[PDB]
Amino acid sequence: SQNSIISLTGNDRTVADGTFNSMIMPRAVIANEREHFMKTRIDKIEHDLNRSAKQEMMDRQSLAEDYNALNLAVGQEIKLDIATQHQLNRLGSAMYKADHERETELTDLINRIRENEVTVNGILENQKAITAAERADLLLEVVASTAKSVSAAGRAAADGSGVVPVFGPSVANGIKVGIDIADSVAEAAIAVKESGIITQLNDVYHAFQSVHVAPNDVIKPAAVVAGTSTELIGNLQAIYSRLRSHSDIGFKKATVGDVIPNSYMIKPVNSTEYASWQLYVIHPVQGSLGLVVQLMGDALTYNVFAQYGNTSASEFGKTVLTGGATNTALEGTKVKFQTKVTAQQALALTMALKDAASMLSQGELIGYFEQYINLALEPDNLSLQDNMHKYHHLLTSQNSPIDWNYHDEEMHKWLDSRKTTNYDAMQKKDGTVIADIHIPKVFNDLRNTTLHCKLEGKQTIAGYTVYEYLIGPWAHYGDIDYSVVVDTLNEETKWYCEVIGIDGHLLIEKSVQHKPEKILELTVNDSGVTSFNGRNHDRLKLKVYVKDSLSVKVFRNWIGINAPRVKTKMFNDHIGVKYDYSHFDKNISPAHLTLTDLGWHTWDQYNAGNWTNIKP
Amino acid sequence: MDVLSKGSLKELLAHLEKTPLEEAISYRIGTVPYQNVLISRNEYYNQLYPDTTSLIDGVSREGQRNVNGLIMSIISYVVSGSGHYIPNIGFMLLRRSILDILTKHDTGLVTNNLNYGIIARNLTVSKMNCEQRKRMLICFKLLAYKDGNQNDYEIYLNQNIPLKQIAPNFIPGDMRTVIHNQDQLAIVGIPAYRLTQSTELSIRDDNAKSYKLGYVDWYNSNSFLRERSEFNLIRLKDRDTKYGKLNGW
Amino acid sequence: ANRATSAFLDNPHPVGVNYVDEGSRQFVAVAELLASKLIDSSRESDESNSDVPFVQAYSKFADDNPRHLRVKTGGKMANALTNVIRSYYSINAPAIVPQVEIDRLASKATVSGDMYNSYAIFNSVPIVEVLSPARTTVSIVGSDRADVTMLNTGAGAANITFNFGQIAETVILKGSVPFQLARLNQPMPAARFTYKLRPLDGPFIVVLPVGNPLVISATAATRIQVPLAFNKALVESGFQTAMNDGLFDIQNVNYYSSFDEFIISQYHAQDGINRVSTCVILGLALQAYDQMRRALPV
Amino acid sequence: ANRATSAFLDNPHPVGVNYVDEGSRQFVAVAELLASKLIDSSRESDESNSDVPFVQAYSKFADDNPRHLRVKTGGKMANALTNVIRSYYSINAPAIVPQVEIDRLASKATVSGDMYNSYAIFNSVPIVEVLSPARTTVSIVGSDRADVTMLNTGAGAANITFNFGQIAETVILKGSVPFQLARLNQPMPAARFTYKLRPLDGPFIVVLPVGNPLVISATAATRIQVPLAFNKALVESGFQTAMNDGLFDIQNVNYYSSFDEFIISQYHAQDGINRVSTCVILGLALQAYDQMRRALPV
Amino acid sequence: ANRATSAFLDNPHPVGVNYVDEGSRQFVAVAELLASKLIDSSRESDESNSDVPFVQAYSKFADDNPRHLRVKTGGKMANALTNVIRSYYSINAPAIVPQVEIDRLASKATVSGDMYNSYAIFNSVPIVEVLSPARTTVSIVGSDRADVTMLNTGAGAANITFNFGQIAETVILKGSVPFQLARLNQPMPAARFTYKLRPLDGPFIVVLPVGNPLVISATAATRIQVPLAFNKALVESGFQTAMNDGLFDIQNVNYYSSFDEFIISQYHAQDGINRVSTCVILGLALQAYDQMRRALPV
Amino acid sequence: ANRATSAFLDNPHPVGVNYVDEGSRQFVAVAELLASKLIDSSRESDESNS
Repeated sequence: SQNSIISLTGNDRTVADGTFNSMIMPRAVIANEREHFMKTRIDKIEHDLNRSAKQEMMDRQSLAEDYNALNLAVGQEIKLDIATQHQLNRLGSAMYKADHERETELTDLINRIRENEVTVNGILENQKAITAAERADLLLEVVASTAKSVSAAGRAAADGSGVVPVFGPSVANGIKVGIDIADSVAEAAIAVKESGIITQLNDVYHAFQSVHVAPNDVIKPAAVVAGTSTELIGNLQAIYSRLRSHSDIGFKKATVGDVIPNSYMIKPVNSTEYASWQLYVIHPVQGSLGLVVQLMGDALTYNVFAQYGNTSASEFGKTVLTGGATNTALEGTKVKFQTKVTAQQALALTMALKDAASMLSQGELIGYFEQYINLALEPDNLSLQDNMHKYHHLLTSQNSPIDWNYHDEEMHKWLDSRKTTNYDAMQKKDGTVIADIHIPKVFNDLRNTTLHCKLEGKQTIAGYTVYEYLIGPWAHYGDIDYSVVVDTLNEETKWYCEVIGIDGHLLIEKSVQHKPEKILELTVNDSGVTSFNGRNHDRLKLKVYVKDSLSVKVFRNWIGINAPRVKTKMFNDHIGVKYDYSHFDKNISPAHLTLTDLGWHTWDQYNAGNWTNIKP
Repeated sequence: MDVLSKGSLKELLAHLEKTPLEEAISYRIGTVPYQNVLISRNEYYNQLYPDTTSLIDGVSREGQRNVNGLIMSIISYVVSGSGHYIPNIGFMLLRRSILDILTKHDTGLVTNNLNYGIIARNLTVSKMNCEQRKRMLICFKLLAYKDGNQNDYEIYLNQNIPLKQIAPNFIPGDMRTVIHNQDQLAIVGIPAYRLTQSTELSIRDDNAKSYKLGYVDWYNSNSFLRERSEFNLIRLKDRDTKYGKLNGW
Repeated sequence: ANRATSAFLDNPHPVGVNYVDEGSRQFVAVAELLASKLIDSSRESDESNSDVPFVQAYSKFADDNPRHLRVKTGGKMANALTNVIRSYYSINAPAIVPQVEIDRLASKATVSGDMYNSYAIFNSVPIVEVLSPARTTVSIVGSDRADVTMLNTGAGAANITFNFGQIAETVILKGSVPFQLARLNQPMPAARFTYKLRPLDGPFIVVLPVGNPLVISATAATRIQVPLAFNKALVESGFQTAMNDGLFDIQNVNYYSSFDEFIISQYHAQDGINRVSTCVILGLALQAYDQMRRALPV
Repeated sequence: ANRATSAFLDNPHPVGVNYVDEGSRQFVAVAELLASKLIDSSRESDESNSDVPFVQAYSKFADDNPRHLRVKTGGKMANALTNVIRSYYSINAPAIVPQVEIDRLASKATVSGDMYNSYAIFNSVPIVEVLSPARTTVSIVGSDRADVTMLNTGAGAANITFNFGQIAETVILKGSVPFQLARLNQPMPAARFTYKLRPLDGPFIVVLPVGNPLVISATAATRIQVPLAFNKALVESGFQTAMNDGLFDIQNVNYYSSFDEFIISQYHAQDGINRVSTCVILGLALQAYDQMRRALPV
Repeated sequence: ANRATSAFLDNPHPVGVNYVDEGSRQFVAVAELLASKLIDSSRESDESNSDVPFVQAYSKFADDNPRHLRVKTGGKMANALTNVIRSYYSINAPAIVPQVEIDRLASKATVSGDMYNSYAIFNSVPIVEVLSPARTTVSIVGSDRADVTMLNTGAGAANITFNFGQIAETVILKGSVPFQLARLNQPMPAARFTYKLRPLDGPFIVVLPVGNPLVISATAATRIQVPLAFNKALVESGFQTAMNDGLFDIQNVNYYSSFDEFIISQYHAQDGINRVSTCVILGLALQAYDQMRRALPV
Repeated sequence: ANRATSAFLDNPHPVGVNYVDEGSRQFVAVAELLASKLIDSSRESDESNS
């Protein structure tokens, strides 16, 4: 027919139950209370499996000692004895680990593409009729990617631990919320007050759920119109630069002292009537813009609103993009849900669904939308899926209808102002000591805060376990210090640290086990580029080799508090300067090492292979 | 009005054979079916009179675009005289007769998933009178015979005791059963009692009395066909015949 | 590389699927015949110094005698004609004219119901895609005559790929300065001002010398089967009248400057051969609308 | 110095020299009258509910009573009109049709073969040449509306010379911004938006200041003697149909988007007066071709 | 071992199960008779100048009088025949023609409506299976005439098994060089060029000597009961027209180059006795389709 | 790369340009009708014994 999108139900809008078409129809996960209850239980189980509340409580004392041993300046120390800082560290540490792992997988994908750029260029140029999903399969096969599936089922199987979204209610379980002092400036009373968070922080955690996008999701929008390998890589980096900036904003909302809003769906109080209408309000915690979607009958309308600069009277800010008239004053039952996709991903499907509003049934429109928001499940309709990915690229590209850099900058300024206002208000009410406990000024942004990233190692070379940490990219400029903590069963041990650059690596041998040891100090300019031994670099790789290891931690610290920001890179900025990461794969064997091998040595000195012994 | 005047099974099925589906469908927007409303009845009360609108009223209502709405529009036309608002059905379906939709597979409409209990409840079978329930049961039997669902029709009658007593007796494939049937299915007709130009309280009763009073005017109008005085002027194709058989019966 | 396309060829909205049967096709043709008689009745009234010619014309069209103090709206035929125009434009526009009313109006006069008796030439030029190298910029402006401006900023001469579709019969290219154009594998000829091309011949390669920009003007001709009474002058006037009257004011539709652009855009869409058939009936409906509304302005 | 000229004025190919006598011109006039009656026979057929009006007109045109199975094509008159059209376009086209057949067909109707009874106005803009200084760029785009985009990069203001020929009667210039234009060896006036010029006055000098580009839009009017029956709407439609059917596909010929460009280009040739007389007969032949082929599509 | 099979025998799709009753078969027979009269009416209209034979033939076929300005389409009978043809090819094709319309059209002429009066010979060769040893290569090409190319690269002579099914009546094999052929477990005769075989006799063994390849050309004759009006030439022409007109594009259907190999492929499937009955009715419908469409194109 | 083409598609020689007018095409049609009657006259001759 004329329509490219064909509804599973015909023009009669009736599908017989028990038939194949009805079996493959999408389900309303948000609207169905059985479906919503099941999704929440599985999500909580996944979080509790990887992150154990009983384990995090036990490791509190060990982490507190390490943070003090960093010898930070006054006003920049992180005190984990305070309950508020410990809760913020728990959320931040898991947030940064997930972002770190996604960045690591992106670098491997970039290296794989560059190794087979001739075959990749042929696929992109010759084949344009196939969909985005089919193009991703061919690319992920031509390159020897570890994960070769873009299907949601294959992604979940190969997702692995460490990238599981954080579940706020699990983190906030069992923490004291109400403590009174009643005008008692005493050491015992102040110690008691430091043990409890306030109600505002409890409400923030109950409405928090992080979103982390795998590189196998990003590849489909990246290759939808890409014609060359450079365009594909440039699109991949542009999307992840936007994602990382939004992820930073998400953590900053917990630091400032206000309650974050919760996404909800409004549906009519009376079920099974003629009149059918639904209103979705999405408040992405990891973003600066929101979405309001209204479906009355077969008509779909949307409005993109700013999450900043809003008075207390109205939750919605100014409208930055309009797609119709949406009434948010509709009366009905309110069902709260947690979005699992970014604002751009939600917006991309809304534009695609509006185009095919009359070509799909209402149940298909609702089921496809709710499955994406609540499960990150892409629509099974291939034609609908392809249009969504085309809109996702447009929302990210330079021709985007939304100026993302302007809105992200405004969100940062608005959040900083709110922190100052809330700190001054509580200072007058209670005092400086109480205000500092509840609103710590040391945390600020996610990549500005001093944070630790526990490392997991599955590779053992001659009895030495390799722990890999990727240094950079940096969204801030200043001076950065890196430290490593090594816990080993043996009483005396020798461990090695290696930093890989574009031309050569630096080998370090250390012996101190439990106290943190500084490994690398760097200076980064306003372009997010550091000068590592005469060569400009955008990121570095740090590998720790430890024998009979139990735990390895890496601490990131900025010299100054509230480090100034670096403008987010776009597609034009990424294609301008190209850095080679093919050297991040090579390893060394600490067992076969000599005194002459330690230090900074360029590749020319080594042979082919044998990156341990410096004899050519 | 013409559909409500038919008083025998033979006349009802004969009318449905010559009546296309577009007569069942209405092109007026109407209102949503189930609503508690206040109407004005000044002949009886000064205050507004509460009532609930329904699909078997004589006034067009808005209908669902699915097949369920189409069948529910056909039955409402038979029992109430007006259908519902289901636009953009298509030329191919609308040109077919009502009997063809209910009885023939060649129309292209699939109706085997229909539930008689849900359709009856949506049509407010409790509010229907004896003639209205008999007419709806005729529609159910024709649909059951089309889909090979004769057993399901009988079980649905067993669950509903009042429906079993008044269920018309005819085999939807044999014309001999239709001729023998003597059930009175007329909703409007010449009244033996005193019929006055007075209003009724409920929407259904008031709308029904409008058709009853309109039929009296139609009976004496020039449009009415008087078989006793003008039988020779009728065309032979549509002239009344003792050996009148529906096609395929 | 960059892709440039004509604005009017982008996203043709689906057209209506109702009132396309033989019975409804007679109604549109009958309405056109009777709406024409209203226009000529004005001149005959002046010659005869009487309103008898107009009374006969209006009575046949509206089924009521003209009366003073009553706004002459055209009766039931005008209402039916307005609604079928609404249904033709969009598939989501409701069809609210009963078939029995369509049949009754179509019996008012006897006409040939065939909408494929004749043909017409349409002047909208389809430029589906222009492929350009990295260092060149291409801009496309216009629908009746498309001016393609290309500028080469790179060091070497560039090759620009022109795709004119497959529906158009002939395309004539004219340049501000002489240029070279050839097929995909044919050798380049000497530079000349004008070229005549068959769109089915294949993609066309144009060399772009470095220096001053080169502007190519395109003109195309397309043949579409239409009823013999079709008149492009009257259809275009009706298209503008319908847009101003709000007959096309419905959500999720595209808007075009002329009926020429509308019919060409639907032709190039998927299922184009069966979309132009509906658009032709819309054109004859719009031709009747223009004549009727000019005689009876409301 | 750089010279820019209109694309459609370049290299007008010689027109044919056959079928220009009084007898042949009468045949073209007869065909146009008979073809016009053929189109109006369709409207009369609908009113009469019969094919009698059409059968009458086809019998006059094609000298045979049509049979239902046969595909109506026009008979000998249609063949004669087609070959006559090809001969007019090019001097290389053969003259198949004998003079005996032309004389027989010319006797079918009583109409004069005159071609100078009336006039017509043609809107092609003849920019013969534009001479510009070295540091300036000039581009000419369009025929019905000529847009001249001029940009200079030198420090001083430049003088651009416009030559519109001698044939055109009136040329109206409009600019994006007010500009200065004066005749050769005449004082420059104040900047104005619009200028009305007579091409016989002489070359015109335009002051081009340094800065943003200046665009001048040009429209022209030319009077050419034509028969009274001449109709520009039908001639232009016939021109596109002739190109579509390949009647103009001959070696060593030029191609034009409209009959307006064709006749104006030939008028500006050295033997313009002799060429135009042949082109006017072609226009009436194309007018008959448009009517005959729409009534009898093949 | 290796196995080779004829391409056209692979995966015969199910056929329709509607319009196979006596009344429907009468409609197909009536359409064939009336369509034949349409073609014959053209020649009669040439011997006598009148168009009476065509008007009579078309009026019976289309239930309306032919008109000069209206396209001749065949009327309700043409629509019924086209839709009925679609139903036979696939079981997924909808059956939308009402039975009351089929019965009405079957009353136009008095014909037998019987499908088993006569027979016809079909020339497709059903090579169901060719079994070859390890070191031999076998390739089968062709449907009307099948050439089997066999090459032996082994040390000794190889035995190749030929299975021709049980349906075909006679098979004639001719080789490029003389070869040896015998039934299973039977002594082998002297080499000779040609063999006449009965497929029901059993699998056939061919000796393949080491050396130059041996090519066997196969031809088969099969007898299938058909109506007395069956004409193979008309059926084959109608089959090609239906494929080009889009009547056979349904999801999950096999495609064949000829009607000959379509009926033979269905005959070799399970329940092939019942499938051939439907295919024969499709052949007579295609015979009617060809004559009607040639007389009334589009 | 190697190119293979159908033998019968190679180098079609130009066809004649005469006897394509309406009168000439009628002559071909007349001859076909008259020649067809000539063949059927043989069968009619046998039936009539003359």
